[PDB]
Amino acid sequence: EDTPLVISKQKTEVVCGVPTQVVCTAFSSHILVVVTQFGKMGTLVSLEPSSVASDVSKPVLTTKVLLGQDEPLIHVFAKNLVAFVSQEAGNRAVLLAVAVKDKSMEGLKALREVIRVCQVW
Amino acid sequence: EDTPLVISKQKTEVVCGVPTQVVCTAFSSHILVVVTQFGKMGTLVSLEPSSVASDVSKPVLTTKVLLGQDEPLIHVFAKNLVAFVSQEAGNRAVLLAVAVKDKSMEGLKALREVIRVCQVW
Ligand SMILES: [K+]
Ligand SMILES: [K+]
Repeated sequence: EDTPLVISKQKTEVVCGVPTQVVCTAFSSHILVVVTQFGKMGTLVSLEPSSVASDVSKPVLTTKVLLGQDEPLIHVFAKNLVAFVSQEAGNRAVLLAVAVKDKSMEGLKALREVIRVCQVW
Repeated sequence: EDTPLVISKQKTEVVCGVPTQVVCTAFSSHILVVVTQFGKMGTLVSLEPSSVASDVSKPVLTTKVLLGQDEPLIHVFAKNLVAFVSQEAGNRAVLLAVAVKDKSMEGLKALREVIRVCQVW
C-alpha cells in the first residue's frame, strides 16, 4: 500500500502518430509536467511568472532552458504548451521536461489535450 | 486503462519523523529522482557524469543547482544522496528535486533506502 503526498496523474496517448507519455505533478509552488517520446527526458524548461512588461494585466512567463540545447523555438513552444497550466494553477511556476522532436500546431493542440486529461490543479 | 512508456516507482515513507514521498523515473539518458516533504518541489540539481579529475577510474559527478537557492551544502548532499543511482544506472545523469530542510546522516541513509525501494534501473 501507499499514499502519495502530492497529486500526480499520467497518460500515454498517441500524438501525431507518436506514443507520448504525459505526467503532471502538483507541488505547492510548481507544476511538474513531463512530456516524453521515445523514452527520452528531452529539454528541461523552467517557466516562471515574472515582472510585468507592457501588459500589466498578467505576469510575464519567463523561460529558461535548464538542461538540453538552448535554442529559441523551445522557449516559444514551451510557453504555448503549458502557459495554461501556469495560469489555471494560480500563476504557478511550471517545470517542463519535453521530448518532442517533430512539432506542429496539430501536435501542440493534441499535447495540451493530454495535459488537460492529467490536470492536477 | 494506461501503459507507461517509462518505468516509474514511488513510495511515501517517514524519514526522521517527516513524511516523505520519493519518485524515481527512468529515461534513456537520465534518472529523475523526486524527494518531497511538505508538498514542496524544493531545489532542482543536475548531477552529470563528467571528465575525470585526479581519479581516472570513475567519472566526476558534477552538480549544478538549476532552481532554488544555490548554496554549497546541497551540492554535497545531493551527491551523497544519488551518486549510487547514477553509478548503478550505468553512469547515467540524474535530475534531483529535493525538498528536505533538516538534514542528517541518519536521514540521508533512510532517504537512500527509500530511493532503493523505488529502483527503476
Ligand atoms: K527528444
Ligand atoms: K523544502
